[PDB]
Amino acid sequence: MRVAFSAARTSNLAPGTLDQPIVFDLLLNNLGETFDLQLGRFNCPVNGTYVFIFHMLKLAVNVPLYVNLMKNEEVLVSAYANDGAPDHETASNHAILQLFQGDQIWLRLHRGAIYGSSWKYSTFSGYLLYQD
Amino acid sequence: RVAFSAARTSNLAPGTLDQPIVFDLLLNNLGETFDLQLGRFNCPVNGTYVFIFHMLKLAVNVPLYVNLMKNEEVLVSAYANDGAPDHETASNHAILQLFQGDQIWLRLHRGAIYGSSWKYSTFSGYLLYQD
Amino acid sequence: RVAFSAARTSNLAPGTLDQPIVFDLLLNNLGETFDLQLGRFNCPVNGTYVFIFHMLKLAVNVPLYVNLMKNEEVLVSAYANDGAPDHETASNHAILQLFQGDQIWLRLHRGAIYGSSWKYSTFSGYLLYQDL
Ligand SMILES: [Ca+2]
Ligand SMILES: [Ca+2]
Repeated sequence: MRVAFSAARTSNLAPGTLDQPIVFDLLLNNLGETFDLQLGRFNCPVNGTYVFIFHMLKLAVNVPLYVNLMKNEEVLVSAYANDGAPDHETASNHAILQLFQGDQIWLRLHRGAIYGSSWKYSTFSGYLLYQD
Repeated sequence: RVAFSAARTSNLAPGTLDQPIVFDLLLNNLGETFDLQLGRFNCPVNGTYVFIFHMLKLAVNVPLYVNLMKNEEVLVSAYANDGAPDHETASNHAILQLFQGDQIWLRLHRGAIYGSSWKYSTFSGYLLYQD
Repeated sequence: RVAFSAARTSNLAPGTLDQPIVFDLLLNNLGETFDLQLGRFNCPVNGTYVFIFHMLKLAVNVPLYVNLMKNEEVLVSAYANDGAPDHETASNHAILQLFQGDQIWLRLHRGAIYGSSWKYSTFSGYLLYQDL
């Protein structure tokens, strides 16, 4: 197939509660129309091997940033960022995994808050490497 | 078939804002689309492309700001700073539909970049899907 | 078709400099390249390969230095340090032409790597273009 998305935050995301989905407000790309910006979720259209990458810039405040890459309800990989000045800092990670159709991939803001601007520091992408 | 991977092996500390990040070592250039002296990727065919970069800043108390550029537009950005002062890494990625002739490059908005033979500061891109 | 994704779920604080980063779980191993106990990717066919890694350091004031190695050579490197001390992330990537039999692996030059069930410390690679 052909599946690829790239989303960014152009405004701050500061959730009321812990463990909320990171939703996005700008698509850089949505080849295959698999990503929903308003839920921040990737909906796997076909069984195959997929790559995901994300970079999240934290607010310059004295709260650490914890981000999980989620597969449905499971933690796949996580990222951490914190600076005590306080300064902005970047939580990043990646994953390559076999998915089944209907699987949902998303970013969970476990703790902290994420910076957004037109310069788009905070990003989330994925694509299909191998079908099957 | 398109893929490049470039590295900085000596420091880049321009003095002024908004300079192009030029590279002095190619780890890869399948398709010969990257100009080292220019630090520019020249899109050879319409398609979906992936880019990734990691920039290590100098151990100085001036923040590092880097933009991934599409032609003259800022696409995604990265920030890094530590007040100790210590080295720190500005990184991001993007997946984009490009048209032939489009140019992708890194802009050093502010700050300075560390370069050595161990190659901390890198920039790569490749063709995901043709058309 | 080749792709692997590995993570560390327990800490790695070797003792000696320049030790191989070994992993304890594969998130994927399409093509059954890469062995867990050595932490090495065994190139199965001539071609172009992409590698990416994220290493979270222990919160100690010893800097983390990581090398991506091709056989016995340093390809690209990552650095992370925070003087608080706080956890921090060493990350990099590379795209390179390989020959079959070439070995790709991560070297812990200095420092220590954090591992937990949340998987902050990861290493993946996949085949971009096979050489026919
Ligand atoms: Ca950092
Ligand atoms: Ca810091």
